[PDB]
Amino acid sequence: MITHRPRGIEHPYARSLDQLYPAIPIAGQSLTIGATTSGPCSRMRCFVLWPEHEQVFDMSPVNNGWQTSIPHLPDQDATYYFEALTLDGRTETSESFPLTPSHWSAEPVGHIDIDGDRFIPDSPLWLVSSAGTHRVKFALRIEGDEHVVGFGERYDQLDQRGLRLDSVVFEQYKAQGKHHRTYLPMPFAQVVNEAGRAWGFHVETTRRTWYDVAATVSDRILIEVDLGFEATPVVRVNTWSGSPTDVLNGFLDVAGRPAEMPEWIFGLWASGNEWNTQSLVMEQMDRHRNEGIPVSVVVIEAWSDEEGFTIFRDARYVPNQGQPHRGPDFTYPSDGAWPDPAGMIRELHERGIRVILWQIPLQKTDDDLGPEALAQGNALIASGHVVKEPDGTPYKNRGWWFPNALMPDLSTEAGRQWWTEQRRYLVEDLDIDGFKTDGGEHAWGSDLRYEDGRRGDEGNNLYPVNYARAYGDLLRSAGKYPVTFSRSGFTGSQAHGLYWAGDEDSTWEAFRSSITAGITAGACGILYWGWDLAGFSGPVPEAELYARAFAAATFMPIMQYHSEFHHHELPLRDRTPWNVAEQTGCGELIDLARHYTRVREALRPYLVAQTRQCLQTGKPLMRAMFYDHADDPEIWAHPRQYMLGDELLINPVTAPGATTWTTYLPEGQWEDYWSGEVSEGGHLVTRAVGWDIIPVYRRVG
Ligand SMILES: [Ca+2]
Ligand SMILES: [Ca+2]
Ligand SMILES: [Ca+2]
Ligand SMILES: [Ca+2]
Ligand SMILES: [Ca+2]
Ligand SMILES: [Ca+2]
Repeated sequence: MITHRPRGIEHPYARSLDQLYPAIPIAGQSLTIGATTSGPCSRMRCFVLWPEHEQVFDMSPVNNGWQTSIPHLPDQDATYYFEALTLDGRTETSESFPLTPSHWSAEPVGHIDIDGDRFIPDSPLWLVSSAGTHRVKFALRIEGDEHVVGFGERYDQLDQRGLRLDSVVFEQYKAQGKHHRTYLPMPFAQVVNEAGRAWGFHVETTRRTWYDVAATVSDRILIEVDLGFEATPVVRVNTWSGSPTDVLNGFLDVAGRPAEMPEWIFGLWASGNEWNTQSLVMEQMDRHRNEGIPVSVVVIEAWSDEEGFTIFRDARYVPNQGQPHRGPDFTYPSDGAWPDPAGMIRELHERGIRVILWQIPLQKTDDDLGPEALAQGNALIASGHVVKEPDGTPYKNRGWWFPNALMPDLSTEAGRQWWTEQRRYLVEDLDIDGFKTDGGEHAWGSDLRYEDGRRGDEGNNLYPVNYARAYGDLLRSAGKYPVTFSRSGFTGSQAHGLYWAGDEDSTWEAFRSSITAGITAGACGILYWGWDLAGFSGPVPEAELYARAFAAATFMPIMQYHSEFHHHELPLRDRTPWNVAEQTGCGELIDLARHYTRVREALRPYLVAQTRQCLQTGKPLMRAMFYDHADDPEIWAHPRQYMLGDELLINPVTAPGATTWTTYLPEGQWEDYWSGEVSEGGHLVTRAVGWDIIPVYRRVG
């Protein structure tokens, strides 16, 4: 048969072979039409039936894909279908499809609800067709000396002026900066002038938005907003003006504010994907203690049966028909991977170490799953708490990873409770302290259905927020702090846990991007941010990168090292200070880790006090220079320096081979953190940078 889906697979940055391009066709522009056949064919034609006449396009094979294209789409409603000739001589015919071309209209088709003096009253254009209103474009005025920071966590640069981007939740495996994508976008930005005054805007939607930040038109920010699948709309844009902090507070009052967290989150976080047994985890905790490099948190990723992510590997039990288990249902074999996980957690707590387990908002369904995982999947479907396709069948994951897995519907309270109740015993009986809520970007399709009533056009970006919220609610209900550790998010994520910068290679450029990611995230209200120090993918980072990264991480909200799965092959890829030292031949790394972890400990009373102030003032912890020094234009030339709370200025050494590093100090007096040497602000200072130094300056109070 012939397959054609006008919107295709709905990958946000890629087209499939069986769709229209653009998906919402526009009169006057080219339209590419694609289709696939299940079997091999010799010919394939596309018939387009306009009101007054017909047209036949003889399609060409592409890479069983077929394609044709119309150079200049006429502004008329039509009908189209495909016809193929199979190799054995059969004529195959598709269903009929509608083609309602849109055009941009300056009529008051809808209303943009917005205040402030930057909105250009005549700029609104509505993309309309006989079928509805699909998107809207409007413009905001920007002045010559203005800088634009926001749109969530960004990996390319601090100031987004001169760039074109969008806000859509997406999984970009590595090189996020190079591709200009992110796991945690937000349709919001603050605009700051060189006199220190600011304004900001928030498009109040969870649908996709695009931004042309004075890239095409030098004095205009062009904003494009998706209006969704059920196409007289009202688009609400919140605005604020005042100091940079007033603008961020305005947004947080609508989005939500960071939650309170326990002190233990500020110690060193240890993690390694290949720690897949109780002995492997404990071997590393024993080495931390033996080397005098204390950890406060251990994250275990490869802890479960790798099928349902609900039960420790090798645990024995009477299987369930998809209902939740309790602590006592499990017997752990002494020769197994986890002989006494309760005992591990108990011993680690006595040593002052908390435990965090990995999760994914997906339920595998494939070929070789055991009866427990298949049952758990069928009970999920049967409960009805699953994201569904338009036809009411369960949504099957369209990504290459976890192919065809189901997605729990975490949009309603009942849905969240059904998924998290399966994990309650981990918190209540085994006593774990939190979860690494990885993923959340798997929902593609504007016509998916959620139990909250929203369709995919709205629910897909909202998904990671609901996901983090679900686990935070579980933890709260079990008497604990809502410590979730996530990578994806959207507006509203501010109120749900902690965040890390995602997956990257062990490179200098990635280190530079990570800094930008943290600062830009802080600027959108993501307070508790961390990253995989020195990168988690590929061969271990060279000694110098590890050293510089470890030092930088020491002066960031969440200090954490992690390593990617590598099939337990040689050589060992853990990002432990000892493994990196072994592999690189640089013994000093262990002393450096000791040195900075000692500094981290001495810094914990400061981090705790500054976090209290951040919650009261609304300011970030990992803080861009403009929050406190916006009346000083020179800050913009040093976008990778940042404040850590009110008192410390941090400037990570991000180049290989540097023996000195230059830092720009704003007005006031500054004190060298390591030597006590006092410098006068308002100029550049050069600091010698042996590996046991990262330029840090404290305001003289
Ligand atoms: Ca108008
Ligand atoms: Ca049972
Ligand atoms: Ca004991
Ligand atoms: Ca992962
Ligand atoms: Ca590499
Ligand atoms: Ca308060």
